[PDB]
Amino acid sequence: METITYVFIFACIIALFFFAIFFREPPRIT
Amino acid sequence: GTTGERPFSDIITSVRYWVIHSITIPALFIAGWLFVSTGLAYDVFGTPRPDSYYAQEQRSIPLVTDRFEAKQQVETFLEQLK
Amino acid sequence: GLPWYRVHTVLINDPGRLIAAHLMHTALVAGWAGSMALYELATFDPSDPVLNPMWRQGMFVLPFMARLGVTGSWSGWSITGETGIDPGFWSFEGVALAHIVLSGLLFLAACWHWVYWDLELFRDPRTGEPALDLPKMFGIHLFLAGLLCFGFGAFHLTGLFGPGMWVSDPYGLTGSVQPVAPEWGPDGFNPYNPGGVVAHHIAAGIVGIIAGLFHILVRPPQRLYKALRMGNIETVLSSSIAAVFFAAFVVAGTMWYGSATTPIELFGPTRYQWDSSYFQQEINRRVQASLASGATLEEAWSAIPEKLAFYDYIGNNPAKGGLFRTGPMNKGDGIAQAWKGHAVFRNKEGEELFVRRMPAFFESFPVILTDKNGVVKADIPFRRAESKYSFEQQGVTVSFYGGELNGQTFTDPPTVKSYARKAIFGEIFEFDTETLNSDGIFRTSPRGWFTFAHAVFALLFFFGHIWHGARTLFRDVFSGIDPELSPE
Amino acid sequence: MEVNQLGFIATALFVLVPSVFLIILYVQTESQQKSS
Amino acid sequence: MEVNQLGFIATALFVLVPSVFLIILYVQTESQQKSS
Amino acid sequence: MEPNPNRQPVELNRTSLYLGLLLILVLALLFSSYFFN
Amino acid sequence: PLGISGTFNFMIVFQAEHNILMHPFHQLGVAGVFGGALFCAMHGSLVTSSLIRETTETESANYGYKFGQEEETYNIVAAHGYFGRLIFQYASFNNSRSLHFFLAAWRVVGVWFAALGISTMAFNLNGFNFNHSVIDAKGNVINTWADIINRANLGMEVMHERNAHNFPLDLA
Amino acid sequence: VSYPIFTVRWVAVHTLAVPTIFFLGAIAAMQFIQR
Amino acid sequence: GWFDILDDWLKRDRFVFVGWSGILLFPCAYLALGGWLTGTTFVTSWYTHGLASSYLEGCNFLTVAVSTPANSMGHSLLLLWGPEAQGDFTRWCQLGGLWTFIALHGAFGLIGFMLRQFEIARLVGVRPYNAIAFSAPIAVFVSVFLIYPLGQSSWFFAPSFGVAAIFRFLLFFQGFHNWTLNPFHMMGVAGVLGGALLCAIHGATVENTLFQDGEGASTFRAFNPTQAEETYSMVTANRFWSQIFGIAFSNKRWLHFFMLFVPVTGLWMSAIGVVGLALNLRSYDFISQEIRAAEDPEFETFYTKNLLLNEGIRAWMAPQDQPHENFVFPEEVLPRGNAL
Amino acid sequence: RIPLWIVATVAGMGVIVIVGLFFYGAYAGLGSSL
Amino acid sequence: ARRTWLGDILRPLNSEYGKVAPGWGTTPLMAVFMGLFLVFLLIILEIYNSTLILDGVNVSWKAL
Amino acid sequence: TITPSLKGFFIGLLSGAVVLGLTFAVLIAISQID
Ligand SMILES: CCCCCCCCCCCCCCCCCC(=O)OC[C@H](CO[C@@H]1O[C@H](CO[C@H]2O[C@H](CO)[C@H](O)[C@H](O)[C@H]2O)[C@H](O)[C@H](O)[C@H]1O)OC(=O)CCCCCCCCCCCCCCCCC
Ligand code: CLA
Ligand code: CLA
Ligand code: CLA
Ligand code: CLA
Ligand SMILES: C=Cc1c(C)c2cc3nc(c4c5[nH]c(cc6nc(cc1[nH]2)C(C)=C6CC)c(C)c5C(=O)[C@@H]4C(=O)OC)[C@@H](CCC(=O)OC/C=C(\C)CCC[C@@H](C)CCC[C@@H](C)CCCC(C)C)[C@H]3C
Ligand SMILES: CCCCCCCCCCCCCCCC(=O)O[C@H](COC(=O)CCCCCCCCCCCC)CO[C@@H]1O[C@@H](CO)[C@H](O)[C@H](O)[C@@H]1O
Ligand SMILES: CCCCCCCCCCCCCCCC(=O)O[C@H](COC(=O)CCCCCCCCCCCC)CO[C@@H]1O[C@@H](CO)[C@H](O)[C@H](O)[C@@H]1O
Ligand SMILES: CC(C)=CCC/C(C)=C/CC/C(C)=C/CC/C(C)=C/CC/C(C)=C\CC/C(C)=C\CC/C(C)=C/CC1=CC(=O)C(C)=C(C)C1=O
Ligand SMILES: CC1=C(/C=C/C(C)=C\C=C/C(C)=C/C=C/C=C(C)/C=C\C=C(C)\C=C\C2=C(C)CCCC2(C)C)C(C)(C)CCC1
Ligand SMILES: CC1=C(\C=C/C(C)=C\C=C/C(C)=C/C=C/C=C(C)/C=C/C=C(C)/C=C/C2=C(C)CCCC2(C)C)C(C)(C)CCC1
Ligand SMILES: [Fe+2]
Repeated sequence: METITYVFIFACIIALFFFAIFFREPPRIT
Repeated sequence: GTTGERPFSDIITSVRYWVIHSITIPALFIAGWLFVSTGLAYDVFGTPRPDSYYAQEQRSIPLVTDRFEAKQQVETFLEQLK
Repeated sequence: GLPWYRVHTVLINDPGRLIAAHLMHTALVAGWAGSMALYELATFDPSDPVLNPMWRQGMFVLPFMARLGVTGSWSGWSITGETGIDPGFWSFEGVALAHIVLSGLLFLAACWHWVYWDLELFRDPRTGEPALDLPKMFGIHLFLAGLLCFGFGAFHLTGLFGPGMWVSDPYGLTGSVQPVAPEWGPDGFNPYNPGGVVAHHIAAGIVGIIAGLFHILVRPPQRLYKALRMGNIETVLSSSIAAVFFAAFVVAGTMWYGSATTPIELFGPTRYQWDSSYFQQEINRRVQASLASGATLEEAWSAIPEKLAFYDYIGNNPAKGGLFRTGPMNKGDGIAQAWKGHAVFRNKEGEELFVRRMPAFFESFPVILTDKNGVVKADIPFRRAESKYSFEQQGVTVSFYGGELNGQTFTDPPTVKSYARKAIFGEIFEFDTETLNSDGIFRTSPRGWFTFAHAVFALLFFFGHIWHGARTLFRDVFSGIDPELSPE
Repeated sequence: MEVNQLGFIATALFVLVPSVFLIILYVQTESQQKSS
Repeated sequence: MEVNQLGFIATALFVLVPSVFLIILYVQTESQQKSS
Repeated sequence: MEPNPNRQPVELNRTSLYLGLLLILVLALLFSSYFFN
Repeated sequence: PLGISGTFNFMIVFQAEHNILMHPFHQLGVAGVFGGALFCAMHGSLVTSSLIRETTETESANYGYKFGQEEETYNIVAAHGYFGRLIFQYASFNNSRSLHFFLAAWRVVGVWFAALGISTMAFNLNGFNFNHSVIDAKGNVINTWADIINRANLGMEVMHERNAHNFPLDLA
Repeated sequence: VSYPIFTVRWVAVHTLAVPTIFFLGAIAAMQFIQR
Repeated sequence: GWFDILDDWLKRDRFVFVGWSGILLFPCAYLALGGWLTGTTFVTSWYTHGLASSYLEGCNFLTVAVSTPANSMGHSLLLLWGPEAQGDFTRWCQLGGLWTFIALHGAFGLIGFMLRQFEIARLVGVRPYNAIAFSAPIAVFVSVFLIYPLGQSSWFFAPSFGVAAIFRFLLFFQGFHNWTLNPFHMMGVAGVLGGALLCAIHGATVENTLFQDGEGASTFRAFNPTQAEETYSMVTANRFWSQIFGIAFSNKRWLHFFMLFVPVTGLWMSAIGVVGLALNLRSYDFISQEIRAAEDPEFETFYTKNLLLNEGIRAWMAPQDQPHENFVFPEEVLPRGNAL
Repeated sequence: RIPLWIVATVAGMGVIVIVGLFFYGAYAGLGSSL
Repeated sequence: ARRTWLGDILRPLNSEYGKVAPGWGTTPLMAVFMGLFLVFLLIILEIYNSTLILDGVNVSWKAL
Repeated sequence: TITPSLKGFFIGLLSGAVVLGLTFAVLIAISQID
């Protein structure tokens, strides 16, 4: 049980890596 | 920024610096030395000298027992103590 | 695009909506009081003020209802252990049913000061804008404080108008809430001296009233009002967070070390009470009097009072706990059911021995029985192959005086050992662990938590102090550095 | 494994409560353009 | 009272998860005017 | 029932949110263990 | 060992077998790390402290800047002009290139020594050792504040890996 | 020009330079206290 | 005027700034440096730890330390002229004292110095923020030199003001508080350590994305002290890590700011953590394990395997570290594995 | 007046000589182990 | 704006925003209570700390 | 009542007043010479 809680965090975080890198707000050269 | 207090290179390279100092610097170097040599530094700061850390026979440590009548303790230890 | 920390700034000016704010953090706190108050009340067990006084049960908020005076619940019981005498409406339930209605209305006065946010009073005449006079505003509120501080000082605690305040002394404890007489003599400063309290409030009240008037009348030097940028409310915040946090650290002190503002029985016995065998030495005196007074060593200890042995149990020494050791001292050693008896360990030669106690710092610890003079006559070996002082090879043994064990003795190397290891904790006891299902590890007393509370809290607030003070004074540079450069 | 009982509501709520805040504040802003 | 163990994470999450949705969708809309 | 001026909007951008989340998801990941005792 | 509590282990053991803490290298290590962690807050402090103009109080001061700016956002002169002053004036940096550089090398150099520290004791050139190194006349021994270090060290030596150690000397 | 010898700057630089050599001498002295 | 003359004077430039602050910074701060120094060179620390703490006694740099008051005093400020010492600068120098001194005088040096950071800051038209960041140490030094000790038994168990004497401060925690395994301390290293990288990187990351705007092999001079001109292409930046690490520090106000945070923050998390240790509230615990540690004599995690090291650190040092307890541990009682 | 380098090296050797003394001093010095 | 019952009853007290006494004025007498205060705390702290002694004034749980 | 300890304090106060006092006086002095 609690070890899923560990693995759930561990995972949803790897996906916070997904978005923050690929759907991150881009650098606008102006 | 605008800076104007008496320059350094000036005096470290100054003729007077070396002449006032040459004589006085080692006066401190020497002064400290004497402070150690007389052996006053010890009495100055209670700091025991190798010759007298433990009494002769005893093997225990002269530890301060009560914060209020501590002055006594020290003595009574430094006392029996050589 | 206004970031969140900046979102609560909204007001700053417009004291109207702000009143409704404080009008809330105020209706939100009050609530929490009645709240957990009910809670703790939904769990405190009165059954025994002897081995199950609040502080073990993990009581945090109910401990106060006693200081001030609420000793009982509408259910015919008290914290002293009284009978037949039941308080008026103002009994635990009340105190709660109380703050419950309070916050409840303040929530309304609350949602009022919002819609009705723009009032004359919040509008300065000569100025075409919303401004709040502080240099006086402050002194006003002050006047009320002291007025109250004194109103309390002399009108409550002194017993003149109301109940005293929780007090007792180092025996029993036989605490209770009785009226206190302000004693202004020098010992009114012995933090411990209770009287020393009623004297302070009655006394500081005076000093407050006067000050209020003074600050309601006198006006602040243009040399200060320019420095302390008064007028810009932002400054009153750093000007307060400062005191608040200090107010903390003091409550953090009074709490940990002893003080009559935090009793012995309404809060976990002080960790220092066990540092120095306070409880065993103040005991030996009585069991010695009783002894050298023509009594069986048995009649001797059976003489010593329950509650008191208990105090001499490291298991209440606040330190032993753990930062995450989640609960009330009870799911620890368990529920103290009774005192077994003092365990004096005899040698095989007949010599008396002592279990060299466990100093607050160690969770682990090897039992050692030292001859009455610090010498070592017994231990529980680890190598065990080169053991020279084992219980078995030195025929250790245990007898018992007082408690429930009383007049009994145990000889078998196992139990004798055991009894010792549990003696390293102070006075052995009998804990029902099953009911709550304890774990076998210690927890810390309210006193313990409370301290660690107004701890990290106060240690942080000074950071607010440093932060707002700095954002109070430099509200100028706050925006940018000023495009202009080079001079200096 | 004998563990604390609030492990779930503790650890969990710890995640979802503050997180939900940020979530709100974002889509509350990314919707200024009515987009989102 | 011997009750089910997920009572909290069950009943609770049941409240806060869907609720948080509606919460989002509202302030996401009440912020079209940038107000909120 | 007259509008108060101080009604400034609120701000948390596409990124700040990623950090805010990385901030929690982590402690959560850290303390979880101690929250289980 | 790859894991959280594992490191702690690898560590406490080490101290015991290498007195690493008393090792001149690790020092220069904890040196920079502590430094960098102090400089990282220093250089980050100043910049934001002489940030410059571009905002209201409602707006986020941080917004005052666009990716690909041509001129830096901070007012370096008004920064050194401050920090320099705050004790000595000349122990300060006007040479942004030098400063940002100092930040690089400090952490990166100490860390190296450190990396070497382990790699040094890797072949047993452990930290210093002054046990019984301070004595009086009769020879009665006066404990050095390092003898405690070492005391707490034995407590470690003894336990680590109980059962295997089938001999007097932890020669590995 | 003519900048004084008793400078703010100097009082400090001194409180240090005097002891230091006083100490350094004290220490170089100890270097031999055998027995 | 009369005030402003004092102001006017002490306030303007003159190299080594001296301000409204200096009045408490300089004096306290000085004594403090001295306070520690004198001890290491001449003062002994024997009458408190039976341990030699001075060059004069023979100690070395890594040995010398300015003791800490015997467990007989407790938290008494141990005053030079107080009941305990009675202005007897040799006994007062003997009962340790210098400690409370160094520590208290010191405690101000910080208060004082931070102020100075404000004073000079409000005078130069900058954001104090530096002064804020400086809480980072005050909190530490407060908790770790006053709070923790104040929470325990005596000034004794408080830091040591030593080189090695301070290392003892570590182990002793690991061994008794098992600090190493305390969340709060963790962020404490998460910030220092995490920040150091942040420092070493911004420093170098900057150096390399430097516009050749000088001539030759000395990009150290080619920089303009005079005016605004981004010396490091912020553009050659993001498009670098964005592709090498996946992320881009696009902006410099935040970058050069987030660097302020990292440390200062962790430090606090440390100061909190230790506050815990003050009231022995520590993270040694970890029930879930230990409860199952009872049975299953064959299940073993590092936690336990580690926790055991601690248990040794106690049994061996306590007797000599905590002398005032006259601990006595017979040959047998000491925990050891099969072999040594 | 007096050349700057000449003051540095002689000032330096002192640190290198005094410091050197200190290392010897740790071998026969009280703090030796004999 | 929008005055009312109290809104008028309390208008004076909030009126004099900038009302500030001229110069340094009262200050001195502040600084006199100020330092006069310190010694209070210090004298308390020191009685408490156990550095300041008095009679019938030995700080302990004993105190009746 | 003038306990050796109490007297200890007054003594302390006086030394305190002395160091602050001496300090400000010299300070108003040098500030005045400008
Ligand atoms: C975060 C922002 C930071 C801002 C930084 C600003 C820096 C400015 C620093 C200025 C103040 C620092 C110097 C203060 C020194 C005070 C001396 C002291 O300690 O005074 C010494 C005494 C201590 O008395 C103790 O008493 C103990 C037991 O005695 C008592 O109990 C005994 C039984 O055990 C007996 O009954 C005895 O009669 C009775 O007196 C022992 O004897 C101890 O040895 C002894 O130290 O305290 C007292 O009386 C005085 C009352 C204590 C007030 C404490 C205020 C805040 C600090 C304390 C918090 C500690 C708890 C922290 C919890 C976690 C987080 C806070
Ligand atoms: C105001 C201060 C305060 C103090 C001193 C206490 C003290 C206590 N409470 Mg309590 N409580 C409080 C406020 C307080 N409470 C509030 C505001 C609530 C409502 C939410 C409660 C609700 C509550 C319940 C339901 C119970 C208690 C109980 C208790 C007692 C058991 C100890 C415990 O549970 O702590 C646990 C200690 C810890 C969990 C330590 C670590 C926990 C946190 C602080 C660590 C992480 C903090 C933070 C999130 C870190 C992140 C920082 C960020 C920068 C990343 C103890 C006397 C128990 C009791 O005795 O009977 C009911 C109990 O059952 N309390
Ligand atoms: C608690 C109630 C109280 C409050 C809040 C105030 C507030 C004020 N009074 Mg005041 N006053 C009071 C009671 C109070 N007074 C009493 C009872 C009297 C005697 C009748 C006076 C007599 C008085 C006079 C004559 C004057 C004031 C003035 C003032 C104002 C000066 C501004 C200021 O505070 O900056 C001062 C801020 C500080 C001094 C902060 C520094 C404190 C820190 C730095 C201490 C150091 C901390 C350190 C670590 C702790 C050391 C302790 C340790 C040894 C244990 C301020 C509004 C002045 C004024 O302008 O009135 C409008 C003024 O002239 N007061
Ligand atoms: C003592 C009462 C008090 C009051 C009335 C205020 C009021 C204010 N502070 Mg503030 N502050 C305080 C204490 C206080 N502070 C202390 C003690 C510190 C240091 C520890 C600070 C450090 C601080 C900073 C750095 C800033 C402020 C700012 C502000 C202003 C807007 C910030 C804001 O509301 O964020 C909105 C708050 C939130 C969005 C809440 C989220 C933050 C955490 C995670 C919430 C946790 C609390 C909650 C879960 C339960 C509370 C329990 C309680 C016991 C703490 C506002 C005027 C801001 C400002 O005005 O600019 C200078 C700002 O930047 N404060
Ligand atoms: C941690 C150190 C520290 C730092 C860096 C600051 C910094 C600041 N404080 Mg402050 N403050 C502190 C601690 C600190 N404070 C403490 C512990 C308190 C007790 C509440 C306060 C109470 C306070 C108030 C009421 C105010 C400030 C304010 C300020 C700001 C303006 C400067 C000032 O007020 O005078 C700095 C004051 C001092 C440096 C105190 C001097 C130290 C004492 C007087 C020396 C005597 C101690 C004694 C000799 C020691 C003997 C030891 C003995 C007990 C054994 C500034 C940012 C002002 C502000 O920000 O509003 C805009 C303000 O109004 N502070
Ligand atoms: C590794 C330990 C460490 C050291 C020793 C250290 C040293 C210093 N930090 C400073 C600054 C800072 N540190 C800062 C953040 C941090 N600093 C950190 C860690 C350290 N910082 C970490 C925790 C954070 C990371 C951000 C901020 C950003 C600053 C400042 O900007 C400031 C600076 O500008 O530096 C250049 C300098 C301020 C000088 C001063 O206030 O003197 C004046 C007054 C003093 C110091 C008198 C104090 C007297 C007290 C402390 C007595 C203590 C005596 C003992 C401790 C000595 C014992 C010696 C041992 C061998 C036992 C310098 C003293
Ligand atoms: C083991 C996992 C559990 C623990 C978590 C792991 C810790 C990871 C450390 C990263 C934290 C630092 C944040 C970066 C600063 C920043 O870039 O901050 C923003 C978000 O970027 C981010 O971070 C995005 C977060 C995801 C990056 C991690 C991806 C991992 C894959 C890497 C593989 C490389 C081969 C990016 O821009 C920021 O926000 C911008 C506005 O959109 C501003 O303009 C500034 O540029 C500001 O820096
Ligand atoms: C390469 C430099 C570049 C930057 C990094 C350099 C790192 C150098 C580290 C060296 C530090 C320790 C020196 C070796 C110790 C030693 O051996 O000297 C001892 C005292 O030392 C000392 O007194 C150490 C001196 C440090 C004091 C610094 C105080 C700060 C204020 C200075 C203000 C100046 C205006 C004296 O000997 C000791 O005491 C003797 C008794 O006389 C014993 O016999 C032993 O020898 C014992 O070791
Ligand atoms: C077990 C587990 C998961 C965690 C352990 C416990 C944890 C995670 C604790 C964390 C909790 C907290 C708050 C710790 C302290 C807070 C804090 C900010 C610590 C600092 C470490 C941290 C959070 C992040 C590290 C940031 C880092 C190392 C790199 C990111 C910044 C970076 C990429 C710099 C290089 C860089 C430089 C540059 O100049 C330019 C232009 C660009 C584009 C760059 O990328
Ligand atoms: C205590 C006291 C005091 C004062 C004091 C003092 C005066 C002190 C001192 C002093 C000092 C002030 C000391 C110190 C210093 C210094 C020194 C003496 C140093 C050192 C050393 C060394 C050895 C070094 C080395 C080096 C360096 C320098 C760096 C680089 C490296 C080398 C190695 C080169 C008071 C009044 C408060 C009170 C009474 C007592
Ligand atoms: C019918 C009605 C009513 C209602 C209701 C009420 C009254 C209530 C409520 C309630 C309440 C009164 C609430 C609440 C509370 C609580 C709070 C407010 C809080 C909480 C908690 C918190 C806030 C927290 C804290 C924390 C956490 C979260 C965890 C950890 C620890 C800490 C501390 C951090 C009344 C009665 C008014 C009357 C009128 C009408
Ligand atoms: Fe930078």
